[PDB]
Amino acid sequence: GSMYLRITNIVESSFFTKFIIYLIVLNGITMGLETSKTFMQSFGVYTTLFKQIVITIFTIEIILRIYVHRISFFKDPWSLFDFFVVAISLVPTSSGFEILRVLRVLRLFRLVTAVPQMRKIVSALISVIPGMLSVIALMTLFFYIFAIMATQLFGERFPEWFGTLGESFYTLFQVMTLESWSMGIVRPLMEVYPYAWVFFIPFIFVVTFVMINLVVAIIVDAMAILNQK
Amino acid sequence: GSMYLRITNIVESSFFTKFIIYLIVLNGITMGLETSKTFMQSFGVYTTLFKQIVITIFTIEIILRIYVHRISFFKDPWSLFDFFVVAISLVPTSSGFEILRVLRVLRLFRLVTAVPQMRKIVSALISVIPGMLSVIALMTLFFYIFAIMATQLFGERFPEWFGTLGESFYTLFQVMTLESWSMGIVRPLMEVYPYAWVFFIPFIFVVTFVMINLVVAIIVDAMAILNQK
Amino acid sequence: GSMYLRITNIVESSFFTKFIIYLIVLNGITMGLETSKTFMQSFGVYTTLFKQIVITIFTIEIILRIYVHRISFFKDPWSLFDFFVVAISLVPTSSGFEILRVLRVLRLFRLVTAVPQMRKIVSALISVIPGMLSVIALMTLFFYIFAIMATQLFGERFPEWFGTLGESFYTLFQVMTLESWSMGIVRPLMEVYPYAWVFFIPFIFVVTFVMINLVVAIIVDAMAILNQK
Amino acid sequence: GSMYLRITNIVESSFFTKFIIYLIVLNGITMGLETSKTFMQSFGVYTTLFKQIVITIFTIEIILRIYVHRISFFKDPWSLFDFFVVAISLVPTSSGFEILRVLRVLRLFRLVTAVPQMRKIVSALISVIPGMLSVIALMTLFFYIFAIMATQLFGERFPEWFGTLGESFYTLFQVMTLESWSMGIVRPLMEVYPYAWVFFIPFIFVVTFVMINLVVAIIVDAMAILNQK
Ligand SMILES: CCCCCCCCCCCCO[C@@H]1O[C@H](CO)[C@@H](O[C@H]2O[C@H](CO)[C@@H](O)[C@H](O)[C@H]2O)[C@H](O)[C@H]1O
Ligand SMILES: CCCCCCCCCCCCO[C@@H]1O[C@H](CO)[C@@H](O[C@H]2O[C@H](CO)[C@@H](O)[C@H](O)[C@H]2O)[C@H](O)[C@H]1O
Ligand SMILES: CCCCCCCCCCCCO[C@@H]1O[C@H](CO)[C@@H](O[C@H]2O[C@H](CO)[C@@H](O)[C@H](O)[C@H]2O)[C@H](O)[C@H]1O
Ligand SMILES: CCCCCCCCCCCCO[C@@H]1O[C@H](CO)[C@@H](O[C@H]2O[C@H](CO)[C@@H](O)[C@H](O)[C@H]2O)[C@H](O)[C@H]1O
Ligand SMILES: [Ca+2]
Repeated sequence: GSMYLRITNIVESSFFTKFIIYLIVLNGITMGLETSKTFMQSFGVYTTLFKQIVITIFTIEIILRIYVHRISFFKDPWSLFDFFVVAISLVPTSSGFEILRVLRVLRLFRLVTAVPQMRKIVSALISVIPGMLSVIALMTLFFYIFAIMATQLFGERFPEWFGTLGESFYTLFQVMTLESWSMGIVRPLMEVYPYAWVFFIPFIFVVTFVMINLVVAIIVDAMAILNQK
Repeated sequence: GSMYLRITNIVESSFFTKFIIYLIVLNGITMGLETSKTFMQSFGVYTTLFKQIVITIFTIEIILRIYVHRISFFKDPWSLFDFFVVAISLVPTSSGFEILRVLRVLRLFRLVTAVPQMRKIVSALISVIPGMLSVIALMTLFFYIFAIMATQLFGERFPEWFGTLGESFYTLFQVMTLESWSMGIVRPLMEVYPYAWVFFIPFIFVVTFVMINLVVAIIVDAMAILNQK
Repeated sequence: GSMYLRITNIVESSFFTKFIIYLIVLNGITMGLETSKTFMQSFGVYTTLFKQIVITIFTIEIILRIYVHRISFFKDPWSLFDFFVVAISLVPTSSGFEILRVLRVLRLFRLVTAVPQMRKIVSALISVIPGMLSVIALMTLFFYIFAIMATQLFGERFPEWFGTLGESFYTLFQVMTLESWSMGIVRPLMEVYPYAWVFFIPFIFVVTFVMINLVVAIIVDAMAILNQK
Repeated sequence: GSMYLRITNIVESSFFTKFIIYLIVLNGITMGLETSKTFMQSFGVYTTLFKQIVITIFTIEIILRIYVHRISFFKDPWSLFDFFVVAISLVPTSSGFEILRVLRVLRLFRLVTAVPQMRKIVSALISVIPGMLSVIALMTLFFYIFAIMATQLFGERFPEWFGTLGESFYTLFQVMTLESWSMGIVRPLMEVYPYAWVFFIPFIFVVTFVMINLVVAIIVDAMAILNQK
């Protein structure tokens, strides 16, 4: 169309995409100030008014660029994200949870979508994630199995830490991060169950070894790429 | 045999091995629910009945596939494991410790045996372990030597941490993981023995250095393999 | 000039640059003793007298070598540093903050400027920093976004940790370092907000993954250099 | 000599060196039991008698093999070690400190000297240490500079942590290991000095970055060796 091409050379234009990047950064400062109580008592109104100005601007633009690109728009990871955070954003406050108001703050991630240098590095990081899946598999299972013995051994006498399969899952996640694993968990346990270290000193070893391998794994696969290039 | 070949094309068949993978996952959910007290009051019976249905199914199948494969079955790492967790499983409750009931939960690791993609990655992880043996050697010795001085210096005045060669071994294992090493151990010690940091700041250095090397070691040996391939 | 060349073969001479390296090390021992209260009661005077002897010596030499090298001197990173720590040093005590007196202690970093082997390794370390910028970018943004939800969710009931966008930034920096993240932060939170782990167990994962990549990233880029050499 | 060659084919013989490896392991078990109080009340005598049997055996053998090898013996790292732990060992108890009795326990490291596979890996680990010297240099200096400001800023109001240049050095060593750096140090400080995070959040960054580089450094230098081989 003699206009469909005038609409595309608008949307696909630099100024338009660079414009909503200046409207991203102007909004991220606003979210920053809006947490201030002092700022909110004075400049609260402008702000909440400013916040409606943008959301129609984006719904304008999410409408424009979904028209420009029709059904291709919907098989794009970045675009779908922009659709699903604007959508999230459009449903208003005091309806349902208000946790959605705090989730609205995800729309800042658009700056990663809109900025190419940023979508590059995010594609790097995600490019890594298929290779580690089998380890994440094995690993999840391993946690599962130990959550179950740990509950079965300790949940009745240590209910804050092991009375639930999830309570155990969590504590175990923490012990893996080595976070007060001894003085705060294993050591308190050996006051009652004195051979508790048999369960944890092995558990630490396996998940640390598995981690070390997971990482050497990334570093070797990052290397097949260099020699191949 | 005109049947030994009908028994092999059963056992070695996809549906049969994929069948006991669906009987693995159905059992792992059951172990999950069985930790719940609510679930156990209602659906306890079905469950404990379900648990006997499987164990005869596996002892059926561990019998079948030990017949199909005779004495080869017994020099296979995965198969031996399946024999030794089913065996563990067959001895019943309220005999000996009941810690064996919690050890029964190891039979979930069959999912790593039955799933090829999973036995692949487990063979990777174990493939690594010969190379690090000399470091694990040196390392064990080093811990040993320090357990002995640490007991000899601190066990009489700090018996929860150093009165035993093992008590020391453990605390030292913990200090290596940097887990409250200072605010919870070395610092409390310098209230009595003020030059205790002479023992620990060196000890941290050596075991951290040895670890860093152990890891660079894995990463270099993972590299001889790439250029060789 | 028949003297400009006699001034250059002084400044650019070994003995002159090696001289102010012996005047660096003599001064760093002095700063060391000067923290002692005993030393300061006796040898305080000599010392504070000694400290004025050097600062005129350096302002002598910073004047000489800025003359020898005119405006080239001012586009050199090491030289500019030497200018800006001597300058810092020249403004005296009891004027403004006295935090500048503690900042005077930065002039020890001249030993890294004056010693080539040392400016080599510092140029290595800084040589690394362009490549990680996009990750430091993404990363800063990510922290920002979570500071804002974390304040919005927890600052009213946990003001020491989340009542400020910065208070949150800090706590979050700490949680990233895994430092009492559970027993000291997330666990205290679940006494009031029981699904707080939904915010933190994801947050730990993302920033740990991003870190692992940041590091594998350094190691791969250090490798393009070897094959290229 | 018609005997100097009979003395060398003794010392240099397998059985002789393998003999004192069985006398090493028999002694290391003895040190292990000797920490037990029960064992020492019964079998104490045998033991302390056993301990004199070996020390003359080694002084026999350290005499033999210093004769076999004359002055070459004294420029060998492993041999010198064996001389200097036996020497340490020969001076008896209740003279000077008794800390030397606990230092006698170092003679177990002979097992690393006597076992080739073990002296191999120890030579690997030490082979690494020249390359990191410039970083250990820079690093020591950096710690030094911060010890001095940290004392100058905090030692008067926090004397257990910063009243000494060494007290500071230690605390700083601990903060580097991230060990309760926040909840136990920086956080307690901001109750008095509220912009203390300006000193520590930078300090953590620099020493973590320097560490990451130190390690990528080992991994790259371990790689020049592979392509060169
Ligand atoms: C952008 C999308 C991101 C999707 C994220 C995908 C999840 C990836 C899982 C990686 C994170 C696992 O979570 C984290 O793993 C590290 C591995 O460094 C482990 O952490 C522990 O062991 C490793 C051993 O290698 C050490 O490096 C680390 O210092 C220690 O704390 C813990 O298990 C946990 O802190
Ligand atoms: C599937 C079978 C598995 C068999 C397991 C074989 C055991 C292998 C030993 C490796 C585990 C040693 O146990 C663990 O080692 C790590 C090394 O990362 C050390 O951990 C500490 O030092 C290292 C330095 O490299 C850091 O990476 C780590 O963050 C820190 O906590 C501790 O010593 C201990 O937490
Ligand atoms: C000389 C000038 C220096 C300029 C400094 C530039 C800043 C560079 C940023 C690197 C430092 C980031 O700060 C530090 O990052 C490490 C990454 O190891 C993270 O630390 C955590 O995760 C990583 C996972 O890789 C683990 O290695 C580490 O043991 C764990 O504590 C934390 O986020 C923080 O402790
Ligand atoms: C056999 C002789 C041995 C001689 C020993 C020579 C000393 C070598 C110095 C290396 C040890 C430095 O001491 C240790 O360094 C590690 C680096 O992993 C740092 O540790 C911290 O930062 C690093 C970042 O890389 C992380 O890997 C680590 O999990 C974290 O705790 C600390 O600074 C200290 O725990
Ligand atoms: Ca900790």
